[PDB]
Amino acid sequence: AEVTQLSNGIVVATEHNPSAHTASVGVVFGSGAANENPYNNGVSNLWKNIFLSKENSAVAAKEGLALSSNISRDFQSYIVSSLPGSTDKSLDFLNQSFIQQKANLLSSSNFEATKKSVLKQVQDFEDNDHPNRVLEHLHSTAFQNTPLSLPTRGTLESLENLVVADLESFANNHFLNSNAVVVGTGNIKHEDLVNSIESKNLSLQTGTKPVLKKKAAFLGSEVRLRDDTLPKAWISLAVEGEPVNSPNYFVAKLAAQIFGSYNAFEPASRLQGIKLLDNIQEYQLCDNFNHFSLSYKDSGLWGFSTATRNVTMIDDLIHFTLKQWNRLTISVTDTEVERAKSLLKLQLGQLYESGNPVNDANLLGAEVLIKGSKLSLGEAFKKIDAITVKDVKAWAGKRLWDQDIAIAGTGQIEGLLDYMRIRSDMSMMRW
Amino acid sequence: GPPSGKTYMGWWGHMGGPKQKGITSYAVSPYAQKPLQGIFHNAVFNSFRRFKSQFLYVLIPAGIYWYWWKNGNEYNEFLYSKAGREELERVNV
Repeated sequence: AEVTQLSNGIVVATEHNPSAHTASVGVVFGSGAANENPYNNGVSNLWKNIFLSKENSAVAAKEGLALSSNISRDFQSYIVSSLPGSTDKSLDFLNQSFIQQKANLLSSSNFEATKKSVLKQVQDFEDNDHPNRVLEHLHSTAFQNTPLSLPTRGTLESLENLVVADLESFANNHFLNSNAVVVGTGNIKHEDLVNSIESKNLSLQTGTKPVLKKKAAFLGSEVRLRDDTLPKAWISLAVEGEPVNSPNYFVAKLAAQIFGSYNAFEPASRLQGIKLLDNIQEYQLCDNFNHFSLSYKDSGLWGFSTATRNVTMIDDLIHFTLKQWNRLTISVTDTEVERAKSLLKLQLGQLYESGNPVNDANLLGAEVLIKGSKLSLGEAFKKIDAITVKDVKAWAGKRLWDQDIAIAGTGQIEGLLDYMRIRSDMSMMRW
Repeated sequence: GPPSGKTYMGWWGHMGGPKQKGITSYAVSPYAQKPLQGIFHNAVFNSFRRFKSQFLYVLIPAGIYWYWWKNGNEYNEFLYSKAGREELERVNV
């Protein structure tokens, strides 16, 4: 439970844990899909793919190292996992790929083979992963003509028109030192890693800063991807949520826990202490749903996603769900809040403390890049337990009550009513 | 309930139309839109167009009938004046 972070020439962040069996090392840059353009959209995802290319991956496999990368909206990460003893050989492969081979990975035979793979990759996503496809379009319409609208995997049209030069241009503008953080998770000590880093000098493009842009903004709107050939309807609906480092960061996440997630086929899920379940189970309004409180640097999204085969009652699904959310402003109970606290801790714990260091790296990296530090799991619980019904009400009355929404859906959505009908349900009539 | 006869309209979720695929729609909340005042400068010269194509279908039949009406009326006025009492006896019975 130690969050150590020091700065020499580069900012080093680590979180050591005795028993772990393995150690993960990697660099996390403060720029992701939110930094791209509509035309070079997908460059970051492309970088990730060559970094994991058969060539670069085989070089690490001989050495007994495993590679992992993750492209997000606000950040980007390249991670190498190793045994606690080879904590130095991971750094050799890291530097060898970001300075030495930052020209060998970009060969005309490797690039074309990779491009052909991310194309079949992004295509497969759009053709079959409907729930994530819908969630991606939700960001697209909610944050249209703004940084958060760009999809992480990039679009097919911007991808196929991408060249080696675009990779370089992005790398020379974002893979900078002032826009990076070296992260180490597993079991290795902070002093053990910082020494191996401060050993090898050479700045390489120091003092250089990444380009600036315009602030992200939420726009109440919708995108309907109707497709009657699909056997279900997948929808996602949300309001402007909370950005990371917001006073209500936790109040929002708790609010989403109150309604939680559901799976009609799992006996135990049908028994949860969620009032909404009394309404949706009678006629089986859906196969599943899940609420979320997505947070990013400039903004976020609070809402839910759902999947259903009850195509003639989608209006009841949306109506009952929105009536429940109305409650947060006027009648949420003490016990609902308390149930949420307990469940929020359990989920927040299971995330922050998993038996996998690669997840730890992403969580640590993403946090330190935005606030310059990481809030300890024990510190979070103190904030969570401090939330009162009055807090949730004040939050809901500002973020949910009579506020614009963003909608996205695909499949048999003929039954999903017009925007104004959904929007009207964001409140209730009163004397 | 009792069996219902087949019609050409269903209800939400089974309207009776053909299977739709490939069409994507977009919309923006009326709340986020420019309050009603922009229906000018951009929406004024464009208007009045949906009557420039139609006025002939209305005007010509109208003209034909107004003329026919005016003519018969003026003729009746003549017939019942002094000058036309001669013609009146002729065309009357």
